[PDB]
Amino acid sequence: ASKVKQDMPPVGGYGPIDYKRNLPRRGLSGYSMFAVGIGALLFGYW
Amino acid sequence: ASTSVKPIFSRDMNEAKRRVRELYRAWYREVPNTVHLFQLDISVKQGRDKVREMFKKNAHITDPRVVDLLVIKGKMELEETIKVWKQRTHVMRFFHETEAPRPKDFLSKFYVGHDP
Amino acid sequence: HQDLPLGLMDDIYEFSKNFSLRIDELEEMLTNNRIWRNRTVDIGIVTAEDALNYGFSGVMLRGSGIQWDLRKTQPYDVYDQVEFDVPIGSRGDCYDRYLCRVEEMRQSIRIISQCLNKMPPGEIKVDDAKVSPPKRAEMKTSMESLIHHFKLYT
Amino acid sequence: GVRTSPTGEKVTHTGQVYDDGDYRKVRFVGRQKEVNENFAIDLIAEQPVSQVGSRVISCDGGGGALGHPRVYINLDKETKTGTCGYCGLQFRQQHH
Amino acid sequence: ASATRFIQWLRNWASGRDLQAKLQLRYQEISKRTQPPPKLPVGPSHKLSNNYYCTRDGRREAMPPSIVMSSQEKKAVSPAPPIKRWELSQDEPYL
Amino acid sequence: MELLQVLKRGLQQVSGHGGLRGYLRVLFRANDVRVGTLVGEDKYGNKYY
Amino acid sequence: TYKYVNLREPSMDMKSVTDRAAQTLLWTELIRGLGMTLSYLFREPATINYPFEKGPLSPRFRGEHALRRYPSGEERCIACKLCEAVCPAQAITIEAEPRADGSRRTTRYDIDMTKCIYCGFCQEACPVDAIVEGPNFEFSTETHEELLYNKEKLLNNGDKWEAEIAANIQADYLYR
Amino acid sequence: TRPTVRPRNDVAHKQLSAFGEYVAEILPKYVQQVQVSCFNELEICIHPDGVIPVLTFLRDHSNAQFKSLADLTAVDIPTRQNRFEIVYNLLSLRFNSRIRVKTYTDELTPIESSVPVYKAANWYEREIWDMFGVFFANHPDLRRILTDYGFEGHPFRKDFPLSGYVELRYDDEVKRVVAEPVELAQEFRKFDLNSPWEAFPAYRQPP
Amino acid sequence: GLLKKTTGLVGLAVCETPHERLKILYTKILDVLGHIPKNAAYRKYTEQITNEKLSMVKAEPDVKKLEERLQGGQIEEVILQAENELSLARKMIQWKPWEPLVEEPPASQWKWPI
Ligand SMILES: CCCCCCCCCCCCCCCCCC(=O)OC[C@H](COP(=O)(O)OCCN)OC(=O)CCCCCCCCCCCCCCCCC
Ligand code: SF4
Ligand code: SF4
Ligand SMILES: [Zn+2]
Repeated sequence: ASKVKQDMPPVGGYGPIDYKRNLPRRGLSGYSMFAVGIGALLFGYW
Repeated sequence: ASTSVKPIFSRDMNEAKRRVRELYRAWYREVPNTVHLFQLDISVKQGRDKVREMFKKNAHITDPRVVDLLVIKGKMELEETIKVWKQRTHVMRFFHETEAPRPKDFLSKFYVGHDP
Repeated sequence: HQDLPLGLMDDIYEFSKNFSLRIDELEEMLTNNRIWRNRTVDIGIVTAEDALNYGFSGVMLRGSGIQWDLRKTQPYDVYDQVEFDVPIGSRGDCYDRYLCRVEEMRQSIRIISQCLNKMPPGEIKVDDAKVSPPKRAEMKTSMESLIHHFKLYT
Repeated sequence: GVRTSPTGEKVTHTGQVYDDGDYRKVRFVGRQKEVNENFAIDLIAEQPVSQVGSRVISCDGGGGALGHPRVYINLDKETKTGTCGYCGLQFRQQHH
Repeated sequence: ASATRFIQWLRNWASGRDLQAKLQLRYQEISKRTQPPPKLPVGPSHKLSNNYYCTRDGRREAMPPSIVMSSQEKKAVSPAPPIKRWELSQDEPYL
Repeated sequence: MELLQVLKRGLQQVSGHGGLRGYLRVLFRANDVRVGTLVGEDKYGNKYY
Repeated sequence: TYKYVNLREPSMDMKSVTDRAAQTLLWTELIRGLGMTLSYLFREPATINYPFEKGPLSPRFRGEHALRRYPSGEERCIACKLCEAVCPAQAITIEAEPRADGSRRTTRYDIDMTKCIYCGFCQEACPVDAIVEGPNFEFSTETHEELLYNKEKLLNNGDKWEAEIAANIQADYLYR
Repeated sequence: TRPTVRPRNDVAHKQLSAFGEYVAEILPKYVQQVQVSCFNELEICIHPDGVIPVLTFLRDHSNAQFKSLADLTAVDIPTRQNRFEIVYNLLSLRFNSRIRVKTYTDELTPIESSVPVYKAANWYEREIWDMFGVFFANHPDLRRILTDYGFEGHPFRKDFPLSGYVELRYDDEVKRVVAEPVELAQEFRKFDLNSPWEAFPAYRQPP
Repeated sequence: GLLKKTTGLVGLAVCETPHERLKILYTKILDVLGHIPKNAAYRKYTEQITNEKLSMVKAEPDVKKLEERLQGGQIEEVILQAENELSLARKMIQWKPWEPLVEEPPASQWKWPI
């Protein structure tokens, strides 16, 4: 006796699948970005 | 009631002929501009005779509704030439320059094939 | 026409597992790029009333705030057994419509993840041999199945 | 098998060959005429006649679902053999 | 998958994500190109009894359109009940 | 250290094709100098890896 | 259910407003885009080395039509004309007559490979697995006339690709 | 339930029959026939003079609100006095329903343009003109849309041949693309497929 | 009772006085329907559904709860539909679709299959 065999998902189902937007956060704040930029100018002028 | 029908533009042949003539004047005055914009190899006289031939074919119509349609198609065919939506190939299709003459007499048709 | 070959659903799962990352990389190039926004924001604005009267459908409606999607309002097949969200725009311009299609790609990955897990067993065409052709094995042994194969294909 | 015409052009298994004065032969100048060398009428004539011990035998062409529709052949006449209408194989009843 | 550790670090930092976990090239997680033979099932109409075709003939149960009006106190009606309002998703209401 | 191993594999492709002459032959015919496991050869001379 | 894609209210505190001023003046999100292209510069490209490498296919692939034989050498086709009836492009032309031995066999079997839409209906209709679409997809020609196959060209293809055609049909006939 | 037979929805069949009567009571001047199919679709058949009244009522009435024109097309039946059957397919987002409105005309009788009611009808009516030759009165811009410039005839008419009357070609002598009568290297083959046995007795016609 | 910042539909502006605007329009519709014959079905039906929508407005001072009662989406959508009915009523007077059928179709105009 041979059982039926056709394409089926594995017992318990497949693992979870990510679908949501995941644009991460990087970099410093505006205050610190401006502080580093002005600091570079002051050293350059000196 | 059977012969009572809705008109398209003209209620009788007398008004229809007015539209036919206005259309003919439009085509007559456009040939020189057409023969120039498309750089055709025909002359203006040849162009204006083709318009005459096309109008002559439908000279036996006595239905005002039919005449209205022929004018509607003529005005459509005219708007394509003025605005250069056609191309030199489309304009020259009225002349059949690449089709060999086909005989009109019985004997010649007999020699070549079976068509009447 | 045919049933899925063995092993295809596993390969669909491996593809779907990584696709959401591909969309994110696409959004790192377009969504916040100021040059992209300038080309698509407040360009081609459609009012919710002009869209209906001009015959629009799909994201041309959903971009202008009209809440309409045939998959949810007039469902067909088994679209009423899956969960997804319909993106909706607010300004009805090119940028909002670009966000609706990017977000609809994510909701498709959500539907696909449910089709792979809720795929039932059975046959793959209606078991009425006056519409769908019989199996080739039974078309070569049974007289009715040969008659119905002959007539359906001629 | 393939036999050549008096003009040197091969004859196909359907019997096709251009006559000597047929202008259509010019298509083969500097080229060739595609002819399949395995004549099916000769190949099936080499197959031995299968001896069976029943009035009626069945043929499916071999391979089961990979053959042809299954047909039953009557072997009551000893003057000739039973031939399958699909694959051309022949069957004969053993001395009865 | 053959990228050195340094280049793996450089690519991950540049994109801001962990690319090595979701490579867009397939190596060994794919199905074998040779598979065991299947044995597909059969439909509900594969029976030896109680299976007459007149009891499952869909095409023969179609009927011509019913005529409600033809030229040859009543409460107003609409084609269907008004469509119910949609609900914001608790999954992610705002993108 | 891993930089060193990359160069070692780059050199072992030269030896894996039969020296410089074989290495250059597959660089101009195939535009690729990878080394694989021979799977077999057909009667016309093609080699499969 | 539905969700809004572009209905956010940006904050108006000083830190948030300064964050967008740094983004406007220092081009932060543009340089974030340069980094993504930099990452792809160090990823292995997906290009394959054709013609020495080939793109993967499956046993169901539909390529060059062909005519098969039985293991005895007899042709499988019996001129039933089901394929000619089902071909949506009318790319098949057939003529048949009794053979010298009385068999039902074709005397013409042409496929116009420029009318053909490579759809596979011819091989679904065939009751004897005679006309199949093989796995060959590299058969481009230099003239239009070489793509008008006749029975001799189709039988040559079958003899030429039988080793691969039979193995594919072995791998898929359980799904048909 | 029967696994192979499409299920019936008697609720939607009763609601669409009520609304069909509702429409015919409000426009007796135009409605000639209302029918509901066995798969729950509603057809309102009207005199061609009511194209604007009937459509305007269905778009603007508070219980109809058919604000979207799904499609507009024509069907050619050579055996009728009025060959052409004009079909309007409409949609209602408020009540989530569809409705079909049909009228008729012939080669010479015009029909009123629907652009005032539906701006979507602008291109559909050009397509009906181009392919069937039905003139729409008061159309802002009526002309061929799909066929080639200078094309003669209306190709979707049942009597227009499948392969047309002319075919194009490049002629080296005149250095342009020419039009010539059509000759086919292989004639289209005509199959007589209909079986001589009745398929559906439910649709049998009186003899 | 807070006013809404947006209707969500492009080109549809928020209305600060939904109750006042609807009473005017519904009253205007009922006054236009008075010029239509008494027996015409368009008048009988439109009055039936206009009054019950006008009674819902005059018995529900909350906008959010009013929308649930009317079942017409945003209150601005219900105002837009009132303006469409008013325009429709003004056009039915000129068309007079309550008259008998203009003409019968030919004998087999709606027969299918032929
Ligand atoms: C709201 C605030 C807006 C910003 C206000 C201005 C910010 C402060 C000034 C910085 C901006 C101007 C740029 C000046 C560049 C000077 C570079 C530097 O900082 O180097 C300091 C340097 C140290 O001394 P040094 O000479 O190097 O010692 C070795 C001697 N053997 O010494 C020097 O470099 C020389 C000294 C230069 C002094 C010039 C600035 C004086 C301006 C008056 C000070 C008050 C600031 C202005 C207030 C009004 C603003 C509206
Ligand atoms: S693949 Fe389709 S179109 Fe091509 S010959 Fe076969 S049946 Fe005809
Ligand atoms: S369907 Fe098969 S057997 Fe029939 S004519 Fe075509 S190739 Fe021959
Ligand atoms: Zn056999």
